[PDB]
Amino acid sequence: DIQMTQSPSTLSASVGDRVTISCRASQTISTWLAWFQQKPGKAPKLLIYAASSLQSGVPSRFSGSGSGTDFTLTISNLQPDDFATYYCQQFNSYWTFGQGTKVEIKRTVAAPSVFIFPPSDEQLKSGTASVVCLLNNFYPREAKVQWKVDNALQSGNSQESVTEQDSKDSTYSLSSTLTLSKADYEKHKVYACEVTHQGLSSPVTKSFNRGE
Amino acid sequence: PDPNANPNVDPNA
Amino acid sequence: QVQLVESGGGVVQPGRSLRLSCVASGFTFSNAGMHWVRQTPGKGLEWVAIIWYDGSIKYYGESVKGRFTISRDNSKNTLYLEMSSLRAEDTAVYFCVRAYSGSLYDKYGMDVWGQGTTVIVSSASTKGPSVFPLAPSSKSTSGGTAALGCLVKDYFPEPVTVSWNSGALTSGVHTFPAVLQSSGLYSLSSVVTVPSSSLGTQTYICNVNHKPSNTKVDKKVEPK
Repeated sequence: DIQMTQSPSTLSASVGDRVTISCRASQTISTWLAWFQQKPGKAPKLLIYAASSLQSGVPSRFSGSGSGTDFTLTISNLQPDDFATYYCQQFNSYWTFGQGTKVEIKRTVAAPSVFIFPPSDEQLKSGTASVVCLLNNFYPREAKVQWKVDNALQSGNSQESVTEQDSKDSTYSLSSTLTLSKADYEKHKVYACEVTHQGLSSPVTKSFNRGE
Repeated sequence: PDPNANPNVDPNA
Repeated sequence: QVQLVESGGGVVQPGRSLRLSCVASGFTFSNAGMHWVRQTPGKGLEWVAIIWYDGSIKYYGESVKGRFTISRDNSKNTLYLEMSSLRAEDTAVYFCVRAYSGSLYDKYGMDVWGQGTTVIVSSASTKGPSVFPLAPSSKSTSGGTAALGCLVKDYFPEPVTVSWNSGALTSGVHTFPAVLQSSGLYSLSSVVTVPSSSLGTQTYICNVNHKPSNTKVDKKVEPK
């Protein structure tokens, strides 16, 4: 019933770096803090218990410090296996967790390649129109995608999905999907997605005219 | 009662 | 090594009940306190319940108190979670977790986690996907690299699996995590980039499998 505030939510690092993750408890918890590592689709793994005790089989480059309300996990000489999400947990009063810190791989900035896909004739016959915008192989993860319909900005009719960081080239890809009824789709001419990203000198717009 | 007390066998059992 | 294996997850409607099981090996289960903890992408990790080694003491998270029951059968090395009055908040991956086993400290957390079992609280009916081709306009392509894909729309429950050319095409493939649309049905896309010069010599087919509905769809993606 103790609130655990973990920071930062994400950090970028290279092999060899020293990484620190903090965790602040809303009331004092002595040394009753644990740190867990978790990878996508897998179970959490205990790294550090009772704030500073390295558990058996866990590499010595992990260490923990702190007492009272302020705690830190340090990862020295960061290795390829260490890219993962980390959670703190207090076990003073029931059991509550921090929000997690994702440690991802730093690489050079890469602008997205942007593609736009009109709805298929098959889908239109069924009464719906999905328009898909693809941002392929970019870094860092932060991107802005805005839909325009006849040059008017869209809101609330798009959903985004993002891949995990690629194991080989350390990039992300992202989709944004705009869903309209067939009737509303046929009311307008120009469909566009505008992409803002650090690797682009200025925002890039990909578009098509319905029926072209 | 303490929910965070030892929930395992008594280690001195 | 300690091993915890959960089962019993699946799709269940709001207001209904469900029992999860966790089978333990590699340690003396009858001597260990045990927990359930659940995970969601949006809320993170949330403790659910604890039970003493001999079943005599139990505690629950505030929001499941009066709806969930933790129990165990030491003669079978099995932990249970009976869930009732299920709500949307209860959709999660549910993990079995052993209480910390050592005795150097007088306050106790947890050490080893199972693999998890997924509980989906939903009123949706099982449904196979509609599969639609993703082809950009042929009039505006540029740059020597072509993107194509398949939109896998309106299926329930997860998962779908997607391959390209029966697995012969793996490089450059991105199959996105599904999104839960407003309807309660899932949707995803799978895309791939290929040489623009290959669209006239290489057929591209996405193979979409949805085991819950016993549906397989092969969709040829044609240059537009």
